[PDB]
Amino acid sequence: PAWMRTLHTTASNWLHLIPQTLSHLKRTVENIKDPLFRFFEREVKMGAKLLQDVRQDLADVVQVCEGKKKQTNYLRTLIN
Amino acid sequence: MALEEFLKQIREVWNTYELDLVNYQNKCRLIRGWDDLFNKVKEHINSVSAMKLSPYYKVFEEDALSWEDKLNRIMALFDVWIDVQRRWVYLEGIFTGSADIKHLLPVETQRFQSISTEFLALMKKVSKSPLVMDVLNIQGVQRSLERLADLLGKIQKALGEYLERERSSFPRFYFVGDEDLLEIIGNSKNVAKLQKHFKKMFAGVSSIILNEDNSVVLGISSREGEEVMFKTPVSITEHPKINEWLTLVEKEMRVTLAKLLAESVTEVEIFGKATSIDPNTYITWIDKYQAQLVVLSAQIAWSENVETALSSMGGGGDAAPLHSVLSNVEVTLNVLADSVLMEQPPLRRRKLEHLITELVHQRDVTRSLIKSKIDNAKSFEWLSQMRFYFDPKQTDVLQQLSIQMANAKFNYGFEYLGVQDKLVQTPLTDRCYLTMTQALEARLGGSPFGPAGTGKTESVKALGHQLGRFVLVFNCDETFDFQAMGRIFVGLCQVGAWGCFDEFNRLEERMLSAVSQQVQCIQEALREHSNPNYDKTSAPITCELLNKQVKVSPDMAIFITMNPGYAGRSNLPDNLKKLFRSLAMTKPDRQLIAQVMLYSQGFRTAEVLANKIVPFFKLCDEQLSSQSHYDFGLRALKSVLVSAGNVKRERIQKIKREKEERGEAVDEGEIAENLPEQEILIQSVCETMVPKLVAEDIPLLFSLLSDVFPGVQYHRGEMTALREELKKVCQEMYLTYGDGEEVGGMWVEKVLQLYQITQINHGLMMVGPSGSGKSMAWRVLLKALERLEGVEGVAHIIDPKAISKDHLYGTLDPNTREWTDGLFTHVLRKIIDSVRGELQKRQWIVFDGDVDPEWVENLNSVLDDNKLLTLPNGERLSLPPNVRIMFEVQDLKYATLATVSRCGMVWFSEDVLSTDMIFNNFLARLRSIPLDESPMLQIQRDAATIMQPYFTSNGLVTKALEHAFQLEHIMDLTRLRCLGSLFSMLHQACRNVAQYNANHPDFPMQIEQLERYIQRYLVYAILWSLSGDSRLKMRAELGEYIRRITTVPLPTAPNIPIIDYEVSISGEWSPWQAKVPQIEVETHKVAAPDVVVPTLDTVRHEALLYTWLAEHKPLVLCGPPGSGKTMTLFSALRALPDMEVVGLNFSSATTPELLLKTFDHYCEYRRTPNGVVLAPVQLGKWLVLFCDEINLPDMDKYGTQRVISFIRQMVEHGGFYRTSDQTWVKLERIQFVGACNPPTDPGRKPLSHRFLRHVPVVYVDYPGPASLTQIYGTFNRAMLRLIPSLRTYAEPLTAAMVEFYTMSQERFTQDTQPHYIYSPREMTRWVRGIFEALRPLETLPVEGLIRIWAHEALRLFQDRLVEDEERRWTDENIDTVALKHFPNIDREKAMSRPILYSNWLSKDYIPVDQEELRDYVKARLKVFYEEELDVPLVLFNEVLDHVLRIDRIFRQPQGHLLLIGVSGAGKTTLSRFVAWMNGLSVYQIKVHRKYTGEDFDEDLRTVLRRSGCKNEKIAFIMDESNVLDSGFLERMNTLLANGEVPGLFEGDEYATLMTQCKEGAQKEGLMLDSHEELYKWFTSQVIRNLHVVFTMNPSSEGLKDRAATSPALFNRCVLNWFGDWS
Amino acid sequence: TSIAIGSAEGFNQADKAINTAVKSGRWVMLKNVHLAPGWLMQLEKKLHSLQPHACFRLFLTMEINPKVPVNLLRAGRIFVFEPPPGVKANMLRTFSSIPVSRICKSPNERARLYFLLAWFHAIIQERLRYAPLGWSKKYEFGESDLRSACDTVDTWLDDTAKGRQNISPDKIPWSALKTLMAQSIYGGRVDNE
Ligand SMILES: Nc1ncnc2c1ncn2[C@@H]1O[C@H](COP(=O)(O)OP(=O)(O)OP(=O)(O)O)[C@@H](O)[C@H]1O
Ligand SMILES: Nc1ncnc2c1ncn2[C@@H]1O[C@H](COP(=O)(O)OP(=O)(O)O)[C@@H](O)[C@H]1O
Ligand SMILES: Nc1ncnc2c1ncn2[C@@H]1O[C@H](COP(=O)(O)OP(=O)(O)O)[C@@H](O)[C@H]1O
Ligand SMILES: Nc1ncnc2c1ncn2[C@@H]1O[C@H](COP(=O)(O)OP(=O)(O)O)[C@@H](O)[C@H]1O
Ligand SMILES: [Mg+2]
Ligand SMILES: [Mg+2]
Repeated sequence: PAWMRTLHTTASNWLHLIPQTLSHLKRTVENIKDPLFRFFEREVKMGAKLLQDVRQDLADVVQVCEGKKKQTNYLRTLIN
Repeated sequence: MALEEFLKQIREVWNTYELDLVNYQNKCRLIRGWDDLFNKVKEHINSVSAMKLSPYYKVFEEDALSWEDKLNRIMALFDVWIDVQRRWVYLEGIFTGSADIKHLLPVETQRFQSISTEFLALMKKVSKSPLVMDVLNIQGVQRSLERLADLLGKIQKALGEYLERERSSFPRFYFVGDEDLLEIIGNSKNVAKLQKHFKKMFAGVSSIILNEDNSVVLGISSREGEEVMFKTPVSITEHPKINEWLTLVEKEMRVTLAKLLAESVTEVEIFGKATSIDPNTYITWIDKYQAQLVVLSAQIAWSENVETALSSMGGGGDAAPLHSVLSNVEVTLNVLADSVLMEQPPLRRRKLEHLITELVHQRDVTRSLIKSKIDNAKSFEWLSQMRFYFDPKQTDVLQQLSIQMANAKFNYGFEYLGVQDKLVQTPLTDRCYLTMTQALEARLGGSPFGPAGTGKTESVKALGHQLGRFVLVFNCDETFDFQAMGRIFVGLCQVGAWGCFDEFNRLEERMLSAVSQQVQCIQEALREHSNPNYDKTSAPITCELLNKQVKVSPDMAIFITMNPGYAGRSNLPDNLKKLFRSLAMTKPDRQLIAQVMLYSQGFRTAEVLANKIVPFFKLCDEQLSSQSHYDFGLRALKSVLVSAGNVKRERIQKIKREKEERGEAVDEGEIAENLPEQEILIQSVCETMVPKLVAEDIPLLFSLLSDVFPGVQYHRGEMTALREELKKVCQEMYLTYGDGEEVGGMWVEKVLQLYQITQINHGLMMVGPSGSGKSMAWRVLLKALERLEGVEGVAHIIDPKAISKDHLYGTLDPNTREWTDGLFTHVLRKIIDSVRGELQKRQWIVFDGDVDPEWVENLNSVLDDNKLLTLPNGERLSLPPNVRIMFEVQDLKYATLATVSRCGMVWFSEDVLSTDMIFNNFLARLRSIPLDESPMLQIQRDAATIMQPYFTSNGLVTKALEHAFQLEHIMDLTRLRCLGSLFSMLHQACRNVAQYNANHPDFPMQIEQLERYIQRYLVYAILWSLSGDSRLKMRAELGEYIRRITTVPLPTAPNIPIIDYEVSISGEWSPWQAKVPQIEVETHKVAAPDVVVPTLDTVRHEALLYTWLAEHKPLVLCGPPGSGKTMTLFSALRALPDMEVVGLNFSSATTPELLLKTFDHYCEYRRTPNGVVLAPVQLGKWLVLFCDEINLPDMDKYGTQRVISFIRQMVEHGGFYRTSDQTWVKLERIQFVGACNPPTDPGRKPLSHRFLRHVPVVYVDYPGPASLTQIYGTFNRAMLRLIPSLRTYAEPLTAAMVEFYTMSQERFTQDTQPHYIYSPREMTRWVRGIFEALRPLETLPVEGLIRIWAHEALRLFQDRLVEDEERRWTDENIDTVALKHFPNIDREKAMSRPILYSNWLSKDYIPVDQEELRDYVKARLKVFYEEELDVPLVLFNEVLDHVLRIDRIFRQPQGHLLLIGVSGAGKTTLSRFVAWMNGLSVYQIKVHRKYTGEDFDEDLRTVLRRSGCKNEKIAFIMDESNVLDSGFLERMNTLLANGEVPGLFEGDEYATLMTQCKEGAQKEGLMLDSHEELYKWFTSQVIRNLHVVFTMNPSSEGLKDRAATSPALFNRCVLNWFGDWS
Repeated sequence: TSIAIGSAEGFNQADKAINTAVKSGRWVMLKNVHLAPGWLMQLEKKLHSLQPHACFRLFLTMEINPKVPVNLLRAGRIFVFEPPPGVKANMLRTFSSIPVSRICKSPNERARLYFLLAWFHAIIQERLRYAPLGWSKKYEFGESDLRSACDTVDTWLDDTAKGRQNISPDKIPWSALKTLMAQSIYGGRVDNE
């Protein structure tokens, strides 16, 4: 379909822009005492989690746009 | 032998026990001493059970059993008598003390005299013989008491008009419910029962003080014991009327406070204008006067001193006596601080803290005045402050004190407030005071707005308490309508009280506009009250409220509180907002609050502590992980500061005790100096904030504690006494206990954290994932506290979302304005009344369920410091100190900040409940609890030993479980669902061994045999419990991984997966294929609904369901529609004869009512000593509730399905509550089976994890092509036995049928159209259609067989198509499939495009020519016009096809039609024509503008009666326009699927229907007498005599909506897409 | 006769008031009628088949909500009430709303204070148009704030000036007006530092 092909290009192009890796900060006995590390560990943890979700969602979207996987209730809402 | 003596002791007690009778006004001898009577019965009942435990119970069993019957009767009789006697007491005082009621209400005054005369008769009989057993032996005494109770309720309910009039006499009665008001009026003579009601009518008066005659009121008392002695005592003898002397008491209360204030002002003038103050003199003054008076007098003295000083500086160049005012405040504050440092009586301590709070504010104000160089008393920097002026020369004592702020002047109301917790006067508080007082001067309301926990509600009360006003807090919701809010205004206006309405935007917008008229009308009365022209000697100011003239007191005020940032809240109309003055309170001055609170509590380093504790809360908010259950606001800071004072007091008491027991040297100064205030604050912080923290945040907070508070460590106390109690309780409850790092130490720590939170907060939340040990924690704690403190613990568990909000809190009748209690309201009110000693017990109300703002925001004032349950009828219920409100939840993603802030939080994690402890609990129960109710227990013990090596840390089960979470399941996988599935199956294995031993009494199973069976069974159980909700590939995956890890012998097949093997009782593996044979079905049973062709998947699922169903464990069948879920359960239920199954068809609109309607039909409610028990009417039968669309019910905006919560409550707790009497009902012999499609399907929602924990799920996928060949090749082989010439074509015919079904299923999917569902149901209909045509046919050439095969396929796969392209595909693909599997046949003869079949031109169903069919229909249509409907119709080819399709379904049992097409296409007319042709009677409902659901039920009853009792074939034609509500489709859905509506016939309608069914069955010649067989015959008749034709337009979104609203419309109805004319 | 829409009893009052007024010629005002779109369709039908008194008037106050029936909008004459377009329009509306006899009281300085009141009010609302820069959010600075401001000026001017014809500007309670306006009248709605 027209929108099915249109969403495929956008999802694939979007996957190119977004990065792929983001490693969590490492806990250390003296790192905890640093407030800067205390704040930054939350930043990467939120970033790495959200990065994994969005990319996986787009991945599923491209899979639907190629017909490899069936549409689900959440996937229908996300694609809509 | 000691059993006999205990029986003799109990016999002697009851033969000597007599009812303690005391005279009541020389009218009767009322029963006294209920508590001793009830306790003795309870003690003997528990003893009666103990003797049964011993094996010697048998010799005295009959006598013991006869005894327990008598005590139960005693308990039953006296559980009503106490209610009857109490009801009669206050009803007697109303019909006798008052004279106006006899003229006003004469009819039931005589009714009361009749029942009363019966009561005195009964009482005199009890008097003659006061023996308890003799009273029990009175004939019909139980029935008589219940009749007395029922009648007294009717008279009591019929006193509403009298109560409304009495409220006008004494205005404060408007804040007392009807139940308590009757008690107050009736018990006017005996004042001792009035003491518990004064708290509801006064701000700080909890009890009154009387002389020893109880005839003169000497004064009042508060809940803290503070007393005010009246200067003029009120004598009740002179004013016998209750409303008369209550007014005098209220009037005297104000006067005596004003006169005491004048005395205190004169006394405090000495402390003012004094350079040095003696602490002993100041302390004596403080103790002499009440708490609110000492603060007021200090306020007056400071105000006059500043006014005097500013007058001296009025010349400008004069000196500065303002410094003398500052020094006097500082000198007084130093004495105040010194007094707090030393120990003080609790009442004097609270007075000192209030005085400290006031003088800190005075010092700050005076310093500001000096810093501003103020020299004039008329400067606004002094006038903007709140100043207190006293005029002793004024004759009116109530007018001697004036409160002024800016231009606003107020008179002290002199309402006694007791000892209220004062607020720190922050700059935001001053801005609030300035703005609210300006609103009061403008005769306008106040609207402090902002986020939660900013001090808005307390600010209104604090200002009202400062003016001596009675402030009433109302927690408003959507039920606060025009009438309820208007009645609240009437009470406030007449009393002269402040009404603070918090969450006032929770009202409906239409209601908000409506109340603006009343607020505006009230303010105009207030505005005209303030004009000097008005004189109080004239007519008092009245306003128009609820069509009544209501007096308005000048002390009345209205304040509203809202959070305008909450999404989903009503927007106030502008004409309402202009009636109020709004102020933003967003950033409370926490630092000043913390500093003043710690300074008043006795901390020397308060300033350092405050500067450390306020940033720490900010640090925790921004450095800890963001969790929805985290709150670090002012309310959290308020709790820790209060607990810090409590801890410091406890520590000081501890050090003094240590000094006392170690020598004799005690000094307050030494202890205060050498006291670790840093550790006290840290301990308070951790005790409140640690339990809510997640595991990752615990080091995070303890690290932050090191930077802000270096050097101080938290060492939690070792609660040795409580831990021992916990260990004993856990041992008896089969729960694992550990200390610290042992298995279960984290869970024990969570329980201890829960205990600590109970002591600080009255509101608690256990938050954690499903199966985290939350419920087991508080159950064990409740028992342990019972065994330790000796206080009996009672737990009331409520599922708030399993019922409606009306049923949870109560409903106000819009017509009669009568209040009925809800579930939570009834429990709370019963505890408050404490008729059966509920206040001496620990009452816990656990809200186990989902939390959303709609229902829990009603508890805001309950969980605040107000501790009030406000109801829309003006009633306020106080939370007793022994009651805890608990919320056991799995998430808080929908709760708001208001709810989270008000509750203490304990966070539970899946880590807290280690898999090891679950294994230990299962094994401990197996070794202890026999499975019969022991040889079985012995088998269980040997079995438990065998599985012990596998139920270990990182054991086979653990490793398998870990690997299982990495696979994909049709439902979300949780640990406890899988393990509960595993444990139930292992119970079956033990029951299996018992069966073998019973079947082999000579040779029972050996240990080696048991070991082999258990080992193989365990692997078999692990696979099906951990991969039953997965497809075939992951079942293979789990089997492969288990083969990699296990040491148990496994089948040695090179490629067959382990899931294809069962475990024989022989202890050896046996393939499932040995139980699935190639059976040959009879000719007359071909593709019958109850005929199942065994396959590999069928036998595996059947044996699985038998294992789960037997254990009575609820289960869920998941899979695509038509996969065989319903077929498998009924086939598995066959092996369960004692189990009776009832089918319920869930829809989007399904509520727990459908569950309740089924219960009212198939079950009965039986009252027992234990309680109300709901059990099936059939005896020795287990009712199986089969719900077909469990995941279909609608989810609200907060992710909850009400019926799913209802079922979850019914399974987890074993019962539910009856909204009729808030009575707990316990289920018996009732099991539950669920069926559903995968949650990813449209319209389906994922089931809650808490529900799924109790229900194992097995995935039933579509049979494979190999399975389809076997299931339908057998049917064809039997079907084709009718004509032997076609028997050789059985194999190719099945192949063609299998192939076309696969292509149709692959080509058309739900993506294209919502109704494009293809399943083996179509393949079953395919075989039925061919068989039905072939039955009469004596012989048929192969060409005719293909024509029938092609025809049925066109009817099953093409009739539902929407686009012509799809239909063309079906036609062509059918041509190709038939030629692919049937070569060398006459293509044209067997596949002529007009494939038409009919039984109209002959007796048999044979192919019909188009032109002959057209002529015959023309002739029939001619008769149709002259007989039924004279509407000429033009006949075209599509019409001929349609009338043949309609004729096909009308000839089928339970055949229903869904005709989809454009309006006016002929659907209704054609259906009427075919129905007339087949003899069916057309029924259509006549919808008008007033047609409601009750009309539809009556219309339905007409169809059911005619088609079920009269054996009349009826075609029920219904159009989508006939549907006016979702109620229409809910009954239609049930009727289409089951053929009967559960709640359609009730009362006399059911009685009449059974009579007609008996008459109808007699006509048929059948002998049915009982009701259940009459209904079953009635159901069978309707299923065979009713044809429902649904007609709707081809809407795109409407079709998708209907696929969930009415699932039966797409599963039980044949869909025919007429569409538009081509 | 003014009735607030939203309750079952209110509809009964509205119907009774309209029936009485169309014969007697009184004025009926129904407020927040946008909260009952269904009843509005019934009311428009009742109005169409009616021959009221010559002096009868029916005023329906409502927000600009799409739920208002179209037929009612076509049946009636629509007047839009919104912030005045500019400072001059804002000040002209204020001077029209305040009665002349109130401004022209004994102190000759009252007229100037009312003008600074109109100018302050006009500047404040016109800044609301520029949502991020003029203020931080759409504060509801409206007629209620202006009326409360006018009452406050009247109260404190009469307090300081005891019926005198002229008061020197130094004795005007500037601090009282400024503080009450920044903390209570206009500052009450302000929740931003
Ligand atoms: N300390 C323990 N030792 C052993 N078994 C335990 C312990 N605590 C709980 N269990 C068992 O583990 C399971 C946990 O159920 P429980 O009701 O305690 O969990 P929950 O967190 O309240 O669940 P939900 O959120 O689903 O209501 C139960 O079978 C219970 O008997
Ligand atoms: N000025 C203050 N001094 C002392 N405590 C305060 C002050 N302001 C607020 N609090 C405390 O904050 C808590 C929450 O305030 P609350 O009345 O719930 O505000 P809201 O109306 O915004 O919910 C109260 O328990 C109160 O004791
Ligand atoms: N082994 C089998 N033997 C006989 N019929 C089967 C078998 N497997 C599937 N079927 C057919 O599949 C259909 C399943 O329909 P149903 O029980 O309503 O499934 P669900 O409950 O999943 O919707 C039945 O009509 C049945 O004839
Ligand atoms: N085959 C037909 N020939 C002539 N008139 C028809 C035909 N089908 C429907 N009609 C017209 O439709 C009217 C009846 O409406 P109906 O077709 O029953 O509505 P619906 O198709 O929505 O059920 C009749 O007045 C009749 O004139
Ligand atoms: Mg509040
Ligand atoms: Mg639980």
